[PDB]
Amino acid sequence: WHNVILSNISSNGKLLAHMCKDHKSISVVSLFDDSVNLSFPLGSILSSQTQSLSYNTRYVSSMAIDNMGQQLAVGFASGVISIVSLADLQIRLLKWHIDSVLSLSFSHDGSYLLSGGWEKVMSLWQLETNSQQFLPRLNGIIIDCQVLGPQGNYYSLILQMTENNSNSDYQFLLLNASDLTSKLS
Amino acid sequence: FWGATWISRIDFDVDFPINGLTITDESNFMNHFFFTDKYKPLLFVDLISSNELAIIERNQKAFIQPKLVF
Amino acid sequence: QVEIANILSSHLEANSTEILDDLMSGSWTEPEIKKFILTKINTVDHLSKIFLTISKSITQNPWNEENLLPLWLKWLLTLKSGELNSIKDKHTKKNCKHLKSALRSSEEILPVLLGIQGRLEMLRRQAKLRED
Amino acid sequence: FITSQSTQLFQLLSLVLDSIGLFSLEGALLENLTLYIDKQVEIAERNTELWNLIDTLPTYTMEYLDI
Amino acid sequence: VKWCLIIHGGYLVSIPNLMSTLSSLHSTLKRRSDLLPRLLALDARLDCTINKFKTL
Amino acid sequence: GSIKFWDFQFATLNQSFKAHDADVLCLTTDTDNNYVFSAGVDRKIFQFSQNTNKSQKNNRWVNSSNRLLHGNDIRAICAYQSKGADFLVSGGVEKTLVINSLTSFSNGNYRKMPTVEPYSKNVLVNKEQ
Amino acid sequence: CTFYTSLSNQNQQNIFTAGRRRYMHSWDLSQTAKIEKFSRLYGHESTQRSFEN
Amino acid sequence: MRGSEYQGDQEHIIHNDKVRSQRRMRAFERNINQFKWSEALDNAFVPGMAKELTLTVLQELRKRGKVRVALYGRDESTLEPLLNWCLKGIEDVRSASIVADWVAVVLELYGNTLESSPVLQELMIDLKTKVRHEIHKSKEAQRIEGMLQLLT
RNA sequence: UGCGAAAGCAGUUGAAGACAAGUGCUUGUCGUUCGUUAUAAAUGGCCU
Repeated sequence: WHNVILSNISSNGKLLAHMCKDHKSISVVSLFDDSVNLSFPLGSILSSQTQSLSYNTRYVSSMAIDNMGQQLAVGFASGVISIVSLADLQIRLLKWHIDSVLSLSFSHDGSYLLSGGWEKVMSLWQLETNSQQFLPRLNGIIIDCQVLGPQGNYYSLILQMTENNSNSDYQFLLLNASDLTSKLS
Repeated sequence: FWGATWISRIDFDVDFPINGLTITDESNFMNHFFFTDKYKPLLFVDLISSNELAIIERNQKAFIQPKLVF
Repeated sequence: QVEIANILSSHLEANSTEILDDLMSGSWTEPEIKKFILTKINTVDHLSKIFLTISKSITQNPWNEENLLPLWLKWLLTLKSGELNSIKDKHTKKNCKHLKSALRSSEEILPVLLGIQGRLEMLRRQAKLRED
Repeated sequence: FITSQSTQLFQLLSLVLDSIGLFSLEGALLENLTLYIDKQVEIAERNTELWNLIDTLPTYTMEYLDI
Repeated sequence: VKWCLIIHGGYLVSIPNLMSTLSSLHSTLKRRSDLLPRLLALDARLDCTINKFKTL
Repeated sequence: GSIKFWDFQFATLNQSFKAHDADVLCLTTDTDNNYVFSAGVDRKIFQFSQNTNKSQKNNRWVNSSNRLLHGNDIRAICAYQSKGADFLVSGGVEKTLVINSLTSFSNGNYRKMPTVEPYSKNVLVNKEQ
Repeated sequence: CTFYTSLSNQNQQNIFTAGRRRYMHSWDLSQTAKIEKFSRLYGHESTQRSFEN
Repeated sequence: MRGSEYQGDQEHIIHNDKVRSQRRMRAFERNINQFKWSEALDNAFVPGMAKELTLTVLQELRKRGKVRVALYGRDESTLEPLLNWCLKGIEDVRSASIVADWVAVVLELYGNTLESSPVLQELMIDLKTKVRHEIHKSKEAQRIEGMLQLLT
């Protein structure tokens, strides 16, 4: 693939979703098999109101691909999340983040979405009813999120502590999904 | 001529230079120049005198949905 | 006072150097300074000139005893602020900076002056007491 | 000379007025120094204000249509 | 306070220590003096708007 | 403020969505029942979609999107589709109509009709006097 | 109260308990006891007032 | 129900996880926590509100960087409670500086509304008198410090 | 951006390429380059 702007790998490690400038297009490929091979321009996903507005709205900052490949989550610097159904390219809008979303990760089943950004709050979106739960007052903004376990027992998070502009201060956090308490910082 | 939000005047002695949200209308319905949109909405428009034009314009609690401002 | 107002208006149109002389004329008083600004300063160009002349004068000698030139600046800023900052001339901003520098000094000055004046009041009162 | 950057010259005067003491100071001069300072205080207040200055539908309306 | 300093100035001078025993004056006076630059700034701002609508 | 989908034969709840912040005063559906539109006091119009094939097989509705178009309550809503027409018309205390496209509700343009459109004039002027 | 043994991983043992409270306890299975508290319903808190049954 | 009294005096392991009950939070604190900026200002200016408690919500909003945001959606009707307090708080040394900031913003944000509203004008006339009164007091304290320096 | 105190004292904010929009021309943009020390605005706010 040429001129890759953004790339992500599914949690299982068998699907790769990446974006290229060939404005830009999203393509998803299965790695160990030929079952999944899809491509489409970003214009199709994007809303027209997004087209009318400033570039922040058309700027994707985070990307996630479900294990089954049916769903794909696209973040935007405006703070909006769009879940797109690969089967029909239908769009779904989840809007809570006021600032750019930096981390998106699907659960193994695909029913729950971990989102994190400048808000210093990790949000579990429940996609069945579009509800959500929060873990706020984290030590720093969430660069990355992941669900780590055969059953999603643990959540692995990367924090930045943006207060210190002199250096990048990364903190790796392993939370027990049971009670959302820091198992290992 | 005037509509809900527009007013127009056409002189009938002069020919003009040749140079989504409604039914597409594939089916049938059964079976010198001035234009201004400055004045709206208009209830009624008429001339009081030869050089006098009359424009008549229109001059509840609602559930709050705040607009974020930083 | 009508004559000086028309005289000052003419010099503004004539780009004369006597605009300053018109301004420090003693005939001016507080209300007439207001009325001239509100009624006669209608062009942006004239507003720039009067501000430039005044600010250069105050910048050179901010401690002049004459309150007339500062009085002009006070009401000019109060009444025509919207038209003034509309000016985008670089020299005007530099001129505003130069004036700001001179005035900034004086603000720092007052705590010491009050301390001296208060000191001096005590010395005067004791002399009165010794007299009695 | 005073009664006849300046702050370092003024603030030096305050040091004089301290060193002279209460007793040595004689009334006649003290009046003149008072009027001069009272003038200076007024000017300082006047300039200070200027510095802060620099930092800072009808039911029925008549118009003519353009045509 | 003004008369106490004037009358007993000679005695007040000849005291081993004043800051410890007059600390309340210095504390109270320092607080009020510190406010002077800001209060003036508001006075200029208030005088501006007060003049503006009065003439208008 | 809840929208609930019930199974008719057994009279049970299949899904519950806590969508609105206030009363849900009207509901309407498209021709094939691929979309259910709600509106109410909170001035929002929520689109619930079941267009995807996997959704149809599993019979699960989704809170697809929402839009704020009205200045006040939304009391009446209706939907019409034809080979040449696609309308989602709504109105309420604002006293004006709002028209959308059912198929392209999330991204399609909308029109706000005039409050008073004087086909029958309620005011006259006499040139004399 | 009740024991629980994961059907796949037989080595897993756990004890769930509840009361007239808005939280549930789980005890993994000797200096200390590994006890975790379930107190989050993910938006359905209104429907559930007590974990007692 | 006889087991409530027991405190595990005989049991092998005692596990204690209940979080201590924190004092209830006042109305203004709840609004700030929920990001209700405009309401937090209102809860400040209510009858029978402790002056210290009123000063914090003013400082707290300023610290948060939400001063203009708290003053957008307002008119003369809901602006007077602030001006009334500012008419009084300007006297106190502790709240003088905070009064300085807020009054500066409202003038910079409601100059136009000020002209058309008479009641707002009388507030600022009285406010101008009181600040002028403070200038005399603050100046006088400096004069005292001047003399007090001479003695030493 | 440099220096300095916190006040301030000096000095900048250029050029090219490409895309979109409107009408070869006009404007706006850049997950494009070279050189110099060099407003925002997708109804979107923090758990138990």
